[PDB]
Amino acid sequence: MRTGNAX
Amino acid sequence: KESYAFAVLGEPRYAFNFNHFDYVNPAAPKGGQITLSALGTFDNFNRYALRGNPGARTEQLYDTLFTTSDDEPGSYYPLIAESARYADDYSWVEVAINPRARFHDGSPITARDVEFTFQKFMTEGVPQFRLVYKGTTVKAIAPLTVRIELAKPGKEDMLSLFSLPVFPEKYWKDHKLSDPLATPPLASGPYRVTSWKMGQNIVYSRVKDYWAANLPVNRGRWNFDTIRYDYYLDDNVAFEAFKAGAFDLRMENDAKNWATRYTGNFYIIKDEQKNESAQDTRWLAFNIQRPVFSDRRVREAITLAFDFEWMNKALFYNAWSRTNSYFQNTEYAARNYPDAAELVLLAPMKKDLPSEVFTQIYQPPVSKGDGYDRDNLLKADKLLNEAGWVLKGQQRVNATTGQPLSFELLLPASSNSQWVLPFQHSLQRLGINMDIRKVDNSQITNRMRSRDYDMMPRVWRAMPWPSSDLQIAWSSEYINSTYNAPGVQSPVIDSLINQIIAAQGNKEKLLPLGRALDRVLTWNYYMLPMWYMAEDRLAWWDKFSQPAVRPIYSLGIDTWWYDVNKAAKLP
Repeated sequence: MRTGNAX
Repeated sequence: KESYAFAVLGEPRYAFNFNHFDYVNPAAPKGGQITLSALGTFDNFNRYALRGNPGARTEQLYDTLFTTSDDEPGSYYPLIAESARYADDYSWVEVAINPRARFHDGSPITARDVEFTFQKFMTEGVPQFRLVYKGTTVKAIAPLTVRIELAKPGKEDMLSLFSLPVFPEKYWKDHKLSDPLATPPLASGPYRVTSWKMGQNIVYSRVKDYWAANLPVNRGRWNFDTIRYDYYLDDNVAFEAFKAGAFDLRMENDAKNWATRYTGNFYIIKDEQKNESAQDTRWLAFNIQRPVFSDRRVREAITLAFDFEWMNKALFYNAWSRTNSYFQNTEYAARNYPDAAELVLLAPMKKDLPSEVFTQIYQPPVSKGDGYDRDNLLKADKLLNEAGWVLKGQQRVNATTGQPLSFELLLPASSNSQWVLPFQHSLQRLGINMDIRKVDNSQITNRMRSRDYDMMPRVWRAMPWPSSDLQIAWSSEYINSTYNAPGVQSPVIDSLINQIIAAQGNKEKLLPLGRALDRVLTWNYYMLPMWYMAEDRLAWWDKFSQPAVRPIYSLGIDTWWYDVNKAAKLP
């Protein structure tokens, strides 16, 4: 969650 | 002060004499292909960009400093790093980089790459990263030593930096982290992208000279020579392709499929285990920033119109369990009455809490399963009237303005949505209009990230303990992280999560804090609980063998191998 947007 | 293994809570299981995991066959043979399905589409290879639909497995292109085991909630073992020195409070750590570590082009992975990578995320990464690590520094103090300093204690925040992908500066200096990549980046993991067709397939090939193939953490894993992903626009076409042999492995998420459609001797193996571990849960998110869902009574009434017992009996072969916790099936779930420690935490905020937080256990509505539950629908009518939405004709209308009560349910075309029309029908019998809008995978992703919906389904992924990740999904300043599904900005939530992020690594304190947070999140009806099951329903073509032990926190497919004797018996 800190390094990428939700999928 | 110096270790080779870490755990956020307690002691690492593999702290001594660590040659390989318990859940692998160290002698696993290399070779063969596994072909997997993915639903929807993809359009780029950068999992970390601000936009786009990243390809399958693109979150595993890079090795990290330490890597987590799969039979423990949060334990870290050497990968690119060999060891680390650290303060008692984990507020600084000096990580020793393995001098054999290499990117795919044969060039070394150095401390400078780790420093470059942290600054890349800070300045071009998703906006929550620089918020979480504000005040943190990452500095190469020697060719192969990197020093991490936090501005405040955060043992989990420290350890989670061990999971950062380590970027080659020689490639990434020429590409903004925020831009989609039309082409795979220079990477380092045991599998490399070797061919693809945009929106249709990605082929990964095993790197046969992978520098770390024999580290304890990798022994018995990464056995297939190639891993292929094929994309399918909906799950029903994917399921039929599985039974026709178009791909090798299926995780069955549909109760009706499992109950009635694994037919035809069938050669395909069917497997139902049971995981006693923390569970993913399905929800329907209320966008509480839009007027239609701003009143808690309206959210409660719409939840009452969702007849799960009927759906489970009439549609789903009583396979499912009702979602009822944000820490489902852990000791952090608030399934008993608050104890004294919880009341110390909650009573200061009594005037900003539903009173049921103190007097009742949270229970999603239960119906008789007959359909048309009188009690629940009468209560929904009573709540709707009090909130100012009253029946004129058949339609519910705002008492002062006359505007109809109406909202749009946003849905991925790719999912099985058998529950949707029964829900729409129940709402129509309350005078509530729910429009159904199904859109493609790129639309769903874009709109889910922007919260451009009234309601849509959201999966709350398993959370074995109250992690500091909670702030990204719930705290007010992280409202645009794309993980705050309801759009909530609450000082009650913020205060409890501020306490949780200040109790990192401390189980004794996180235990009543997690239950207290669970009460606040559930009793406010920010989302509508759907279902989960503590079973893994899997099927595969009989061409694989597996270690005797399956890991607790994943299916362990990366420990499987191609079995030439079993494959030989298939067409």
